Amino acid sequence: FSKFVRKNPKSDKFKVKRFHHIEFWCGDATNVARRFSWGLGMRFSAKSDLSTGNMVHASYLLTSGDLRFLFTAPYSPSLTASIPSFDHGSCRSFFSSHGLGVRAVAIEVEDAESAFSISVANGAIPSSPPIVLNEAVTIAEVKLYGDVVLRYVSYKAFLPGFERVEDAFPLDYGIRRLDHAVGNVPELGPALTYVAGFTGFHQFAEFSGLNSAVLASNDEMVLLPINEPVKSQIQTYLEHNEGAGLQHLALMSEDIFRTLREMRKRSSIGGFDFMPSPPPTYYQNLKKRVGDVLSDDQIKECEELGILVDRDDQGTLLQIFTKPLGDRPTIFIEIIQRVGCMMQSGGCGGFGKGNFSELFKSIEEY
Amino acid sequence: FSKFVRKNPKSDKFKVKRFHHIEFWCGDATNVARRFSWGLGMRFSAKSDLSTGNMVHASYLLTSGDLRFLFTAPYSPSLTASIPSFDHGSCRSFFSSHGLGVRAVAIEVEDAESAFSISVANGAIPSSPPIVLNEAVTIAEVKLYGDVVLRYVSYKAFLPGFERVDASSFPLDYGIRRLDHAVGNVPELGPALTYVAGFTGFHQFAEFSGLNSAVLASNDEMVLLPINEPVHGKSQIQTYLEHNEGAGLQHLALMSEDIFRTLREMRKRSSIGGFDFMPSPPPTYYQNLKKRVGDVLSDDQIKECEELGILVDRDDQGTLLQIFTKPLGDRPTIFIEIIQRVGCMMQSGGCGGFGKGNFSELFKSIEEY
Ligand SMILES: CS(=O)(=O)c1ccc(C(O)=C2C(=O)CCCC2=O)c([N+](=O)[O-])c1
Ligand SMILES: CS(=O)(=O)c1ccc(C(O)=C2C(=O)CCCC2=O)c([N+](=O)[O-])c1
Ligand SMILES: [Co+2]
Ligand SMILES: [Co+2]
Repeated sequence: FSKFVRKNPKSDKFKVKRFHHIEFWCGDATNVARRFSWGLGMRFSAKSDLSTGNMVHASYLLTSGDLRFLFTAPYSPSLTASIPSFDHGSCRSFFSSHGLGVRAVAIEVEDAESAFSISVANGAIPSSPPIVLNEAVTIAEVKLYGDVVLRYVSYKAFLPGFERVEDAFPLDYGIRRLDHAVGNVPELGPALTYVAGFTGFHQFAEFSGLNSAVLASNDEMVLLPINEPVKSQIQTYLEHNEGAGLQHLALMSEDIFRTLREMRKRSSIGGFDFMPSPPPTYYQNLKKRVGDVLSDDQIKECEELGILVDRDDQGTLLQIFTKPLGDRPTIFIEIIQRVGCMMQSGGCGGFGKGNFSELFKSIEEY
Repeated sequence: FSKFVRKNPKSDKFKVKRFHHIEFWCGDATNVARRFSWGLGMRFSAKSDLSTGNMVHASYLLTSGDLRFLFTAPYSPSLTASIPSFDHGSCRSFFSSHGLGVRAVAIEVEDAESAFSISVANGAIPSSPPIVLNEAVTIAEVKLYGDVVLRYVSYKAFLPGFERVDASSFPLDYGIRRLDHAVGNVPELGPALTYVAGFTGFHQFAEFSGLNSAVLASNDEMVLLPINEPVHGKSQIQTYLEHNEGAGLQHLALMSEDIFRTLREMRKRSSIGGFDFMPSPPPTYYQNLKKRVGDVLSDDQIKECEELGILVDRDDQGTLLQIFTKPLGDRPTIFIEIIQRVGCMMQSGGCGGFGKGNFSELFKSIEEY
């Protein structure tokens, strides 16, 4: 009776691959990284600070699976830098106006020199030219939205100037990669026009107080949703963050029950807090909608963990959200596990849009 | 046939009680407060942030016994505040230029209204005049060294504005009970002691590498404030001074009712968010312990020091267990000291000293072969 048809022109203007890393910018990178390390279960595995010769910034790298979080903070200008786009004047201005937040959204491409030239010839505002690192890595950044940039990394074979680390049954709760990354802007329209203009990402098709549109690369493994405000928590983000900027990171986990039992045990001891949980009638209503996909016990396991379930035409998406990460109510994190389109299709299950109404309906029915 | 003689003129110019709290100025206090809380074993007790109506700064207060560690970072000017000494321009420049560190070292007093008037009269530079909060508490701040301020907290009989924190069954506790002392790094010791002692009346508490130290003390000798200058000809005092961009607080000793229970808990967490300690002394260091502190510790308590990297020193009055963490933030500046003092029971302040005999004991032990 029902059918949902999707288009994919594959209009990528240059060839991209995968999410590479995210770069948090902060004031003291050691504590943000040691916090996030115990909350998310990410192994400290590369660094570039004083003990490595870097007298410009302290950059630490947390890895879990392929997911790579880089934490960067400036030292005193009175004092070698491995990241060629770093600057005290821009980093101090970033953190003053926005607080703890994502500075770069980084994606592996075939060639960063071309990826940047084609971008800038297609409307992209440049933020950092192509710089070859030790004849091994190329790095370039164009403005994405607000003071967030889209960062192109390319190889010929973490980064030059980084040392390795391995010592900590090390930290691993099941997080395996970055699924999608989300910004908020004032006016979605011009933002979609800009971004899709210089990348050729096609709009992804989905099944209160925001309007959402999702860009995807040719393989739809580089997903970028964007939200505009229609009270509206999108509007609250823009005020506290002082402009456009990134809203959440969704982390793909190989077992969302493993990940969640770990991250809820640590909420009150340095880890991360979560949204208050749906009413029990939300989970009583699961069997009627996804009981062909989740066994009763896994349904039990979602109620026991506050885990949201939605599905669209292809598969089913399990998701739960944290509270804000630092001071301001701005950046939160989303933990997701996608089930269904096994080949795994990018975006299997969508992004959770269905849960707004399905959560309202569960509230009303006791 | 030796005796160490201590004088105590008890020259306090006002009446001071104990250490009250330490305030770290941050950029994002949530991750620092949470890092410290898991790392030291201190409970979340109060807040003053957006959730409670404060829209100028976020402050999260961690306690553990009597130790009170307050964490404050500024919001955006575009947005209620419970600490009348705060400033966005002051907190930005404090964090741009010194990194994460101590802003204020706060002491309880009979009257902060009078502690300030006397201090300013004897040289001390005023930083925040006395301000009564909800007609219940009074707060004032005079410049200590660099951008540290000495802060006076007097009661009529955590603070006004703070919402008390929620429960998690048996919250964190590794044994830390109070702030023993709060050490400073100055370029010149002389002008340091003259200025501080000139306005506090605190007296030189006598002691039994590349630095010179003098310990300043109130009439009960329970508020302790050692001060350090560098000796040139390398010096960690001088290395502090460059990364900190001037004078500032160098370390906090955290008294613990069982240093082993604290170092067992803390060392378990070093690589899962916690704190890291300096490399442990050679094993000859501890073979030497029997003959200098065997009359105070057992054979099993000298083993527990080795299995833990703990250092032992003693005075004419008592013995001093101590261990040191690596620098708590990005910059190589402020660190934390975990100590527990044995003896001087009536417990006195400055039982066992401050560890100054451990420079040569460590160096002596290092000559293994
Ligand atoms: C109302 S809810 O089910 O809790 C809920 C459900 C889904 C999301 C989701 O992350 C967002 C997507 O990434 C991109 C499109 C908009 C959107 O909604 C959120 N959200 O993070 O705002 C909340
Ligand atoms: C030789 S040692 O064991 O490393 C060692 C032993 C004692 C201390 C001690 O806490 C300090 C005192 O409180 C004040 C005097 C200066 C000083 O040295 C430290 N320290 O400055 O970290 C190191
Ligand atoms: Co999402
Ligand atoms: Co000390």
